[PDB]
Amino acid sequence: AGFEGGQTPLYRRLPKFGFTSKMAMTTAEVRLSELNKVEGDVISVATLK
Amino acid sequence: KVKMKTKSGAAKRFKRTANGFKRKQAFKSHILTKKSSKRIRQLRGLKMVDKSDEAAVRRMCPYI
Amino acid sequence: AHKKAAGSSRNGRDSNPKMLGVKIFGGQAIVAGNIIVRQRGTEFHAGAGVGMGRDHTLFALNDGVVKFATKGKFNRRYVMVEEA
RNA sequence: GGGUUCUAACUCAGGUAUAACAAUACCGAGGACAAUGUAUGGUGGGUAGUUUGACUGGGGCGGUCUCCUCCUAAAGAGUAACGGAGGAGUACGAAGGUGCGCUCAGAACGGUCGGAAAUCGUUCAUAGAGUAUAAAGGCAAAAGCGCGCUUAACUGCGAGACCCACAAGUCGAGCAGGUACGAAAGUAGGUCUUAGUGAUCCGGUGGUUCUGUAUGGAAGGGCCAU
RNA sequence: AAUUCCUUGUCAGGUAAGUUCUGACCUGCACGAAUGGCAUAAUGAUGGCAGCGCUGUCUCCAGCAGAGACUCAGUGAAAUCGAAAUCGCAGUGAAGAUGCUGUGUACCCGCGGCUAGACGGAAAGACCCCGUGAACCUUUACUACAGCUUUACAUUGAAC
RNA sequence: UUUAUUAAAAACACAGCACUCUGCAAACACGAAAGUGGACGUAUAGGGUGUGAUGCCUGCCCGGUGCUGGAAGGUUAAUU
RNA sequence: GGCUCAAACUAGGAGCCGAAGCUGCGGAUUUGAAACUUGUUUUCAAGUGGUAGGGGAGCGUUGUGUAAGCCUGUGAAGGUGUGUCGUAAGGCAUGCUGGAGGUAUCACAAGAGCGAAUGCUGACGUGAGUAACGAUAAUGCGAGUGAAAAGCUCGCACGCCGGAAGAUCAAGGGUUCCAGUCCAACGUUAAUCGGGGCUGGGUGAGUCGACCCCUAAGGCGAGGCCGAAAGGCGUAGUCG
RNA sequence: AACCGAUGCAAACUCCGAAUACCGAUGAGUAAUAUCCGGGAGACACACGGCGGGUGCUAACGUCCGUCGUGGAGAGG
RNA sequence: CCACUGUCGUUGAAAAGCCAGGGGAUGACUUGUGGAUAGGGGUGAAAGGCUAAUCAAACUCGGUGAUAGCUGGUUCUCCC
RNA sequence: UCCAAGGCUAAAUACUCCUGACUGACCGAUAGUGAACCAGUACCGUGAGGGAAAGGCGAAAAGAACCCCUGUGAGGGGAGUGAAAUAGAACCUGAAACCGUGUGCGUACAAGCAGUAGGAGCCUCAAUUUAUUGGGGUGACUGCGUACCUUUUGUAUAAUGGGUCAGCGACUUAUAUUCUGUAGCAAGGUUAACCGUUUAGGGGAGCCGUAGGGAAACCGAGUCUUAAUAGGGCGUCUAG
RNA sequence: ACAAGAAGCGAACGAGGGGAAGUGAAACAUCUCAGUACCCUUAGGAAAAGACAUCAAAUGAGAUUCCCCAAGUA
Repeated sequence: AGFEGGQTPLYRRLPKFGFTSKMAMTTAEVRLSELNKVEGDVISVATLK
Repeated sequence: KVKMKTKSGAAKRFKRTANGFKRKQAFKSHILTKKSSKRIRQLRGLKMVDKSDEAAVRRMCPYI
Repeated sequence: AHKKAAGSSRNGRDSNPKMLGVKIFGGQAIVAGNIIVRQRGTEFHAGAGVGMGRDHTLFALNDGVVKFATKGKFNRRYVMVEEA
């Protein structure tokens, strides 16, 4: 994986870009169709857990 | 346990999209005075990894 | 190497192909922006409905049918896009 | 800020005792040197680890390696040879834009120096010239040659195509903003076109609210430009 | 010339005839003075050339003796080996044929010889090339290190 | 003397010659150091290098690279 | 081979031969097509050379459950023939041999299939009854014993060594030394013989040697010095 | 030297200029088509016979291209 | 004690010998016994010689199933 | 948030020279330990070290008294034992290579991968009213026909490999991931370690799916770029 | 000059002192191999570690060790 026989591989002719965010890994997106698994009427972060 | 290793340098240049991967374009780091302003403008931004090349990207980045 | 008359004559280089020529021939349907002729100089001239690029490239300004004709007092080769 | 001296650290592979080697004591000789530890510059095939390309009518030697133009190339494209010929690794704030205006090379005739040819006048004269730069293809609406004003050698883009394994490369009407020239319709996103070029990584610089490891910053990073 | 390519240089000697030898010439491709120059008695299982003696080295081989070879009795290997009912020629053909074509010849099987072929046996060619192979060696290749050396600090102090 | 087992030689050694180093805890060598050799020696000695009895001798070049000596100037580490 | 009004050449004409081509007949198979509809059936159409390679369907072998089953001394596995069946891998049956195990069916798991790797181990071929039988110092004959004598014992003769091929040791070996007995293997042949097998015997020291006392080179080395550790060196000594 | 008139030649000459080939349109019939997406490859030493050439000597079972057929991987006559 | 020449031998009597000759043979001699130097090390009158029939880096074990874009081989059957 | 320069501290964790109990879709004598056997042996090496081969009579030795040939030998034939003695100690079974003996046919005038398609004759069995078929063996004569593997553009190739036989010998295993098939559930699916009186049951931590855009903040069927609500990029309108 | 210990051997596992190269990077030096092989010291049925001069940033938790995730993520 990552070898073309000698020409600089595609993952090295192109530049690295962007940075990883720590916030993105602790922010979860919740769908309206998943709410049937909640017990009760309150929808909070602790209740989604 | 023993897991497949991501190509950690190929993950810094390819990002998962819905139906494929995206990437930056080359020829934009240095010597930019001689390039027409169309090149500076259309070499700027995202493209999609080619259909030809995205089997390699799938083998290099198995987890994205 | 008796008669010793041989010897190096270094002329073994050439340039890459340029893929010039007619891209869309007469009577064909064409859409605006389609390149008709890639050329050096004006071997063909831009008639009605055909634009001309800085490369001397002839392209369709509007949809229709591409047509070739020799017109004018210079007997020039013209390419036109007839609205058909 | 340098030298002289001293002895007390330290040294003795010096003498006298200690059976012997060593150590110790004293005497003697040096002495803040020498020597050693850390750091540092030099030297260092003494030794180690390695590298030292490919194409190629075998290899070596020589030549070549990227780009452009012509032919080979078989009237679409493409097409090889250590096949035949040449160029490029630039230039220009005008040699770009626009508006306006103009037409060349030569030959002959006449005319001071002055001729074969300088400058002037006349008649023929679709380019036998020019086009910054090789060649090919173009060029009168001149793309050739002058003048005035200028900065479109813009910014965000771009329907649609050519070419293409990819990465790249090429052309592009139209739209928005801000202009330049023109009385205006308009033209202008560099130059008649095709060579004048080099990915990523890394590092620098001009900007930017994007991030900012408890929090506010900052460092660092990201994005845009170079 | 242990050096000289051209080259068997040229001239002299030696031989009937001498690319070698000896003497000389100097036109030293490309000698030369302690990686010593030129000689040198003696020494050398040293190199070259020339003689006497002597000879089966040879003309040109002959005879003879012993040990094998050959026969019998006893013991009993070897390498090799796809399988063989294993001929010549001229062709053909992965380009030099026992095996294919055409043709010629040839009754079956031993023994003693022989080595022209079986591209005969033996050793995955050592020559040549290739492999981003190896080793060892060299250096003003690169990068290190040992060793040697420089200075600062420490062991390390006092006075003028 | 030598390539035990295809090379015995013109190769190596050799007495002799020269240069150079070394003042003694010598230079130099083994070693990680202690400890050794050099040497229970001491510059007529010891080491390294070249040459190689003897006879006649051994010319010129210090530009390069070494080696030895010198420090006016330039540059120059750690450190501060 | 042979061929001359051809069996040559040119121009025509008519027959015929000639392939795994085409057709005829029988059978299999891939894909698609109308339906009792999963091969439930009858057909039809177009196909079915094949390396690298891709796809599909199966055979056999060892083991597990099925199986405290079923088969088997009225003969298991294996071996060796024969017949028969299937497109094949292969199945079934059975004669003989054998003498104690085997395994239907369906799943499941593999040390699951060999002709090649100058493959590995064992066995056995060819060469071939061929080369050779190990210094050219040499043997002949008469008796004896014996199953058998060129080779053993005895005898006469002959030849060889004799600064050894004779004697004494050290080293090394270890019973090979002597006798009786045997001859399978070993001895490059035979063997009654032997350094072979088997069974007994044999080596007697104050003076020969070792041990012992002493030390050389060189080791080890209370303490001692040095070194990450291991260890290196070294004095007195102690070995040698 | 030119200029006129006859007369030849040229890959890098063209006042000209096919056949084919290529790019389109329309239309029948025939055909186990074309295209796109994904799983698995193998191959990237080719050879000869034609045709058009370069190179060589219009030499080579030579070499390098284009194009077709066969072999490769194909028996049979 | 050596090893200069030749024949033989080359599946040898012998993994270096025999035979006929050859060299040194009081010396830088030959030899017995014991000891020392150990692998990038030793030793070398120097041939890269020798260091247990092994030498341009011994042998044994281990890392180790080193790696090998190379060569060889790769085992039942049928259908497309 | 916690107080270094004082010292301790069980369990859950790692392992097997071993002792016991038990187990195996582990091997079965070329396997399994190198070693089923007098094996770390023989043997090789100065040494460190390397390192084999080699199992089976029979239920019970009942292991063959005695006789005969031979050398009081080997070996055998009788007798006897035994169910079996081509189970007789080299002993269960006894394959192949390889070597003999017997019978039938062919073969000494004919040129080659040794076969194949025909085919006369002969020999031998079973039927049959008696040479007529059928089965088996042989193969005079005719046609065609240059092994196999590997590697190659291309091999009978005089290119590689194999003397033969027998036995062994090469795509595995663990985990991750992707696609396909199949099964269960299905906008949901599924637990892992663990506990467990252990293939159950529990354990929801976690993972995948259900939303994307953007470097990111952020927004979200949208989002990014932009001055732009324009244009364009990437998404949207289920099955996991 | 008197008593008590130690010595040496023997599987693996632990702790500690030293520490490669083949290999991979399709070369190779940073890097990898790997703190592995090996050498050396030494213990116990285990060893080590262990009670916060530790995390966390939530509504806070509360020594060490080991397993599944987090995650092939940062």
